[PDB]
Amino acid sequence: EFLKPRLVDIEQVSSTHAKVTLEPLERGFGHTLGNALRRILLSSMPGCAVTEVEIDGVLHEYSTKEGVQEDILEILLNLKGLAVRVQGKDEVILTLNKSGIGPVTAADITHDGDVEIVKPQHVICHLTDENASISMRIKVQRGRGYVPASTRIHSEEDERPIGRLLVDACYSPVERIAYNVEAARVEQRTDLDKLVIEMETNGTIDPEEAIRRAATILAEQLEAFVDLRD
Amino acid sequence: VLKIVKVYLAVKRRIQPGDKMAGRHGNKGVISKINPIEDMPYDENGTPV
Repeated sequence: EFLKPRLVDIEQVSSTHAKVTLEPLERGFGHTLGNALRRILLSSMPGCAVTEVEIDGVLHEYSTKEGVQEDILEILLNLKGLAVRVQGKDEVILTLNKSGIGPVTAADITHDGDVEIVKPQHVICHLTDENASISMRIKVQRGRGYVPASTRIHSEEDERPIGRLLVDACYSPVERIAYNVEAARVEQRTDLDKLVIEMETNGTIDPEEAIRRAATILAEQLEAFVDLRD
Repeated sequence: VLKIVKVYLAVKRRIQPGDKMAGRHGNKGVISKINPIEDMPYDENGTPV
């Protein structure tokens, strides 16, 4: 009859690349599980991302600042890719404060105990003025999917402050998923296959936790079909 | 006329189903719809198109 696939060794190709394997899976179930998990991962994972950036120097997205090789436009574009995970608070306000010439990177942000920057060498900007200071108040919060910064503006009829810049928030920890089903040989019965899922994620989610959350979402969705109300 | 005040307004227009998006060769098109990334096809490595 049935034998449940069991999680086996989760190796780390890199801090962003992980392969999770399910060895004891019956024939005909490999592609089903792989497709379902891939869709859930690219669809329903929670993640931390930036929404509001409050740069002291500039007033709007299209105004440049002194001593930077990058427009505030690219400041927001690079802050979009900020790989960050939060644990206790669903919403946090990171503070970046740096003066002097040099490439201002992600590690330069004042990191709290509830916030971990999994990408420290991520370049934010380049401060080319010997005595200018860059001060950012970056709002990073939890979410799912992709919310363009054009929906919360309708919820309050334009942001009351002017210094806050809205960034389209992509709460997608995973950006690449593939699954391969291979003919496994095991003492368990004679007909089982192994499913290997290779994952490129921003490193802000544990691969085991990602798979567990995906399976939880799949089960909660299948709950309705398991028990038909009518 | 005494004064002339010109105001510049910046709109961040994002691509969406319907915009005329075309290639170099005369290849044309209208954006059909923005299907989720998972719905897009993927190769062996898993890279979506």
